[PDB]
Amino acid sequence: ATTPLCGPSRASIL
Amino acid sequence: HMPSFDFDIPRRSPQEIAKGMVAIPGGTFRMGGEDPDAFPEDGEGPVRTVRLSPFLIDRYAVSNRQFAAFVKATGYVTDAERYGWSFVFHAHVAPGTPVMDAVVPEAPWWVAVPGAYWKAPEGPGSSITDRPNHPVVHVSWNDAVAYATWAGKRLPTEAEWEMAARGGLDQARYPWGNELTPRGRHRCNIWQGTFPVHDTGEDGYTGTAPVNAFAPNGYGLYNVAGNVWEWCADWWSADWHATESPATRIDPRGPETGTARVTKGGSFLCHESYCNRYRVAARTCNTPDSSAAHTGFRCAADP
Ligand SMILES: *[C@@H](O)c1ccccc1N
Ligand SMILES: [Ca+2]
Ligand SMILES: [Ca+2]
Ligand SMILES: [Cu+]
Repeated sequence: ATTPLCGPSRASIL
Repeated sequence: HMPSFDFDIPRRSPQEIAKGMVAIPGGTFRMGGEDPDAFPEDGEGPVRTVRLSPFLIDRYAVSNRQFAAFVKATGYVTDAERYGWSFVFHAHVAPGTPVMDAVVPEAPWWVAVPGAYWKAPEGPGSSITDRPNHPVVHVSWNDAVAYATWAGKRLPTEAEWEMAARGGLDQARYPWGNELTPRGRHRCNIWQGTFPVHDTGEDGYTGTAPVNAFAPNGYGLYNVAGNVWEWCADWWSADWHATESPATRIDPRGPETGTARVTKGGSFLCHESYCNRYRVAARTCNTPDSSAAHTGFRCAADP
């Protein structure tokens, strides 16, 4: 639905 | 980049540095991709001719055994250890393992696992005793630069990575050519089946494989496609390389600033139905202190 995510970032969970 | 280290850089000879590396001669290649299904926001294009100076690049991603030697020699503490957690794929977390409730937006298959790090890749209770020659994972970009510098090396630029990964083929889809499984043979470790529910392991592996698995490409590099994402030196952007200039076409280093660093090659989790990023032109990024069970690196060096 949005661009697929392959690289999970530490910032993304905040 | 100007890193800071708490270990001295040891002396090493050219012959020691070059062991396990292949010499890529100076020359040109066609970098980038124009696949119509590429996510336009990854900036796979344009296709362009890039000239590179000669360089050395590792045949194998850095292994657990090699990273362990670095840590033994230096006392290095990885970013995942400082933070106290790293990302593990949901199917690999043993039931009962303490997990954080953190959610990666749009990617609920990632679990933030306290105590997951390079030596315990699935969290407390896991080990690498049976994975000495697997790629090291849960290493951030900072950790990779630290290893590379200790080893007398550096990370490849994206263009160096891609020239080496293409292995002497002009604008092929994969390192070995245009078919994913030519002659019905698996050539890389990615996902088969229904992502993220069930990996059939048709290619032999439902996690990382040894760094020497599968045939190499035409330059002798192994697992440039699949297995683990590989950190490169460049800051990420989708469009810096769309400019035609010496800076973007001769030994290009990427933009001078950014927030995330480039990763190449895809991993054991990639699948066509989701992220078809094991194509050699594909690219993504992650922030430099981030780490995950499907991300490692290989080194390059100046001869
Ligand atoms: C959304 O756009 C989406 C979701 C899963 C896989 C592919 C794509 N394009
Ligand atoms: Ca696989
Ligand atoms: Ca790879
Ligand atoms: Cu992917």
